Amino acid sequence: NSNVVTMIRAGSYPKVNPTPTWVRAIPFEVSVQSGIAFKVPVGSLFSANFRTDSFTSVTVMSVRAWTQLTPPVNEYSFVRLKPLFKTGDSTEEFEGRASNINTRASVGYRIPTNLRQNTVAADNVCEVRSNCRQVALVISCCFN
Amino acid sequence: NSNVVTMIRAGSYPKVNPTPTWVRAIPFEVSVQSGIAFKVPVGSLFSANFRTDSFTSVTVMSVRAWTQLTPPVNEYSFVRLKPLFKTGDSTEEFEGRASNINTRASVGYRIPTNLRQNTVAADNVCEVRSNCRQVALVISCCFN
Amino acid sequence: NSNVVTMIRAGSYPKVNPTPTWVRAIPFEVSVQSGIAFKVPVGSLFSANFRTDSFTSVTVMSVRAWTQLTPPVNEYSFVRLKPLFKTGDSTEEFEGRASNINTRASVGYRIPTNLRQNTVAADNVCEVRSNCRQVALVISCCFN
Amino acid sequence: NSNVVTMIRAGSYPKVNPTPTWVRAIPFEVSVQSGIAFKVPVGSLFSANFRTDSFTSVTVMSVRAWTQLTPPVNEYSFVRLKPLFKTGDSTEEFEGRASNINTRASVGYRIPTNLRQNTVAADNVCEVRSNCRQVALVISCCFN
Amino acid sequence: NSNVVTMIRAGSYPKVNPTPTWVRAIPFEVSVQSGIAFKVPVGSLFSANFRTDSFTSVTVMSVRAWTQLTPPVNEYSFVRLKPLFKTGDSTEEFEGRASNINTRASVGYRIPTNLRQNTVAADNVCEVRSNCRQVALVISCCFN
Amino acid sequence: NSNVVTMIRAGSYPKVNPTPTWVRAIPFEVSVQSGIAFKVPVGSLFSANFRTDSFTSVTVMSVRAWTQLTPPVNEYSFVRLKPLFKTGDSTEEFEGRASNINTRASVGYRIPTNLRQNTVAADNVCEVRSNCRQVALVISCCFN
Amino acid sequence: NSNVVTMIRAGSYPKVNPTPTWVRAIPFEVSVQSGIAFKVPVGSLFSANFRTDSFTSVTVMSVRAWTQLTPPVNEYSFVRLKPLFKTGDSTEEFEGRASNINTRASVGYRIPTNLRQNTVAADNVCEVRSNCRQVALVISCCFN
RNA sequence: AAAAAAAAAA
RNA sequence: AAAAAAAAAA
RNA sequence: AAAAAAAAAA
RNA sequence: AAAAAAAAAA
RNA sequence: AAAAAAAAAA
RNA sequence: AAAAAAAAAA
RNA sequence: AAAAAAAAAA
RNA sequence: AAAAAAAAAA
RNA sequence: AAAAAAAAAA
RNA sequence: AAAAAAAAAA
RNA sequence: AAAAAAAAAA
RNA sequence: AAAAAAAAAA
RNA sequence: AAAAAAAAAA
RNA sequence: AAAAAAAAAA
Ligand SMILES: [Mg+2]
Ligand SMILES: [Mg+2]
Repeated sequence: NSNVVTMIRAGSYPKVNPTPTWVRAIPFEVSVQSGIAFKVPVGSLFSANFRTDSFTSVTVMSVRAWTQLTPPVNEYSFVRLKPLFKTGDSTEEFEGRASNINTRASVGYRIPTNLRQNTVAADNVCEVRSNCRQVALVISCCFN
Repeated sequence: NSNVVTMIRAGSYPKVNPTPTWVRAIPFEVSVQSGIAFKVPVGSLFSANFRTDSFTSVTVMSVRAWTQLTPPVNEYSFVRLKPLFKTGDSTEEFEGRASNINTRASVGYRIPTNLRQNTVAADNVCEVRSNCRQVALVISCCFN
Repeated sequence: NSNVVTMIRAGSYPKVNPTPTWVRAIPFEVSVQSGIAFKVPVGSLFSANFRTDSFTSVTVMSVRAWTQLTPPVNEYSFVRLKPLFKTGDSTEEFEGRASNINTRASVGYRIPTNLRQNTVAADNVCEVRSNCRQVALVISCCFN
Repeated sequence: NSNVVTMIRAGSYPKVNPTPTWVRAIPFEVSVQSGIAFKVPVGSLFSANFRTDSFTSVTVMSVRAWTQLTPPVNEYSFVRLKPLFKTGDSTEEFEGRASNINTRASVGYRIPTNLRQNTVAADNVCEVRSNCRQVALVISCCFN
Repeated sequence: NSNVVTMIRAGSYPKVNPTPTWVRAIPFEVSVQSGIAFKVPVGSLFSANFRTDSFTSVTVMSVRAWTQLTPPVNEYSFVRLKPLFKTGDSTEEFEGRASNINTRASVGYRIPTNLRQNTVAADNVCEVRSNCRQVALVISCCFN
Repeated sequence: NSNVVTMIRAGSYPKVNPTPTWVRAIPFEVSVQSGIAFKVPVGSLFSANFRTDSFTSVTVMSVRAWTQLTPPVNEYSFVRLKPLFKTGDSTEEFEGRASNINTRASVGYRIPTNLRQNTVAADNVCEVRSNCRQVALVISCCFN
Repeated sequence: NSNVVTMIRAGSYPKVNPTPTWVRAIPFEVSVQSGIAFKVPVGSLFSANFRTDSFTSVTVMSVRAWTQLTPPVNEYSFVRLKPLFKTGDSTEEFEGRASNINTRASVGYRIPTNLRQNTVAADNVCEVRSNCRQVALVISCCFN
């Protein structure tokens, strides 16, 4: 290969964009209480911690969740996800349960193309329920 | 295609990274005086304006430059680029000139693999000379 | 096969080198405190314990890390690695988490060719964060 | 073939560079004392005697060395090279010896792509040891 | 690829040359007056500005010229080149004209093998005529 | 190729070994008196000078020897090797002689698989005889 | 190839001609007034400036014309050609116009074989009309 | 893709 | 169409 | 690549 | 039939 | 196109 | 085996 | 790769 | 090009 | 025969 | 017919 | 990849 | 191996 | 099965 | 015969 700087025969000034889109998998945790659904805000996704504080919208493609602390004594971990949408909330309760008490429960869902519109900080993604006091989510999305 | 949300049969918690790398083409302008070289600082590349303020290092791959204002009366535009490196500056003066007085001059250079190390804000990329008072650069790079 | 000593018809004196290079995977442990990053010194790699005390430089190729003690009560193990470089530090935080509370978390990263320069004892390799009080690293490197 | 001047149908003004790079094999000699290593300075490569006084940086690719005067009485010539690098010196001692007392000893080494960064006059290339009072080097390098 | 220094099994001392030849495209400008031919001296090619001040001879292969300033009001740029040779000057007047008043005129000629002998500083390359006050030349040549 | 750090999806903790074996060609010299056999100790192979002071055992595979100083006036160099073994010494006297007085003599022998057991510092490898006052050995061996 | 003079085994005296024909493209300019056709004389083609002053006849094959100075304010350039012939003039008015105000207009016409007879200095080639005050012609022709 | 100069390689 | 970064997939 | 003009060649 | 110069062409 | 003499070459 | 110089040949 | 001398083998 | 040791990989 | 750099080319 | 040791060979 | 229920399609 | 985002390329 | 380092080989 | 959703399967 070349071991020195070489000239590029540049042409006309190109189309440019200083502030592009970004396809991402974002990991974060939420605290959950027993018997109570937690609504996960979209605003969690915009943070210097993810390099995404310059965005104000996001298109969510899929949501996966894992229990993140141990379950109560005698119990296996479970997590349930209910999709929320601005045009009308769902009533599905997708659920995963652990089969070893020492292991995480997990589940996810995919958002179909027809429901991939933008959401902003004040919108919610899903409701989470669990017997564990924290849940770890990884959300696949398109910042724009 | 699917018109409804569907379940994903998630497995174990994956490897994650909240703060990934990003391959980018960054456009910005510098002011240049007649007969005087301008050293372009790497710090120009870290800005909320580019969504890159969370990074502190960058690996530069190539540099292209265009004149960005009109040249002096009677003259065609020119731009020259001299590569700078922390391990030893170059003395190449890659140059482009316009062939129509109403058109931009342009030139660029590629940095070979052996010289693609990180640079930080206090480092310089290149020296620019021109007969035009501003130069527009587009720098291809890897933020990390 | 031959069962006795046999003659070799040696020729001219060959090129020799009493002190060659060595490609290695080196295992060692570091102690980590909660909430605090630990900077792993390159100096840890030069030791009679690894037969490497005669080297003064090393080129690191990849870094893998495991948690080495159990996590706090109710938690799963995690480990994070942030690459460090003399020419500019990274801000990636590569992370692994366990999915069974009794199991190690692990993660690693590879160093690309353009960043494989020598490091010496006073340099650092990476920052480690964990909720476990010890982390076991295995570093693939070329002593020279 | 053509025996007269002929027209060239020139187009637009091309990209140009008055001060290009140059790939070279540079021959020079150093004086060496018995039992003492000599550090070879990079500055030796920049000289009007090689047409290279306009350069301030160089990328070294390989180093070859020969003994250049006769050895001490009763001895065969030897030469040893230890590579030096700004990011961390090596401890290899690549060695050639003569097999006829009237013949030069020689040896060399190649620098891998990952270590081919620029050096400047104040940097050193390698350490040389020999039982002969002069060593002849040929250095393959890229002036830039 | 190799990431460390490796040995080269050098043989006999090679043929060497500290002061090699160099094939180059040299860009420079000359000032031209209206109605008057400017003889371009070969001495313009030997300069620290081109890294060629150590040469005293050169073999010219081809000459290209562009107008470098705007033409007089109402006119299109033109440039003419007449080849000069120590053994007998030519009377060809190779000519380019612009077809857009804002654009450079250009033309060139090639010297055939039978006329490619050395020239020294006091020799002349060609005569230039133009309606523009500066002409930019690019000369392809073999310094020796 | 990749120009940035990338994640490695590490699994379970691997099998490791901080203190591996090493296959080597070790060069060293012994001083020899006329008419007198010199017994070469295995202990010569364990030294910081070869990076092998952390080993206590070695399996020798082959032995090569060259005369290292000039022979007596009027003579050609010779070297003889007699293999020695803890289970029973040999009486072979493998011998090389020079055919030019200015040139080294050389010879070697290979140890068959059935005799490749470990040796320690107090063991001897071979006896050397020569008309030259130093002999250079290169021993191919497996440190363990 | 041969590097010395060699013999030619010449035969009988050949047919010869001291004054041959010559196929040429001749460039010259004419001044034109607004609203008035200029008749281009064939005599313009016979000149020491073209090396053609020894001819008294020419066979014209084709005529091309370009405007040679800028057009009036607000206008695009145009040029029209009307072919003239000793046996009877044409009334074709072949016309080109510029599509950029800064650019030359051009047009040309070809003379068919049946009309390619000789012309002399007193004959006319074509009529030119333009809104520009000079027109540049290039005439392809056979001097005889 | 082919050619010249410098460098390197089997 | 191939290469690299992030993403997702069989 | 083909054609005209001048040269040269087998 | 191939080369070189000047022209012209797809 | 082959042979001899001088040169050069892979 | 190919090329240049000189010779000779079909 | 093949031949001789000593040994072993299917 | 094949075999050993260490490293890495699908 | 392939790779780098400087030049030239279809 | 293949292998080890010693010698010789292309 | 095949099968059952609901929906749709050529 | 295929698809999407940013990058670079023939 | 492929690559790097050290070793050995035809 | 192919596509979506719920179930079952190798
Ligand atoms: Mg000799
Ligand atoms: Mg225009």
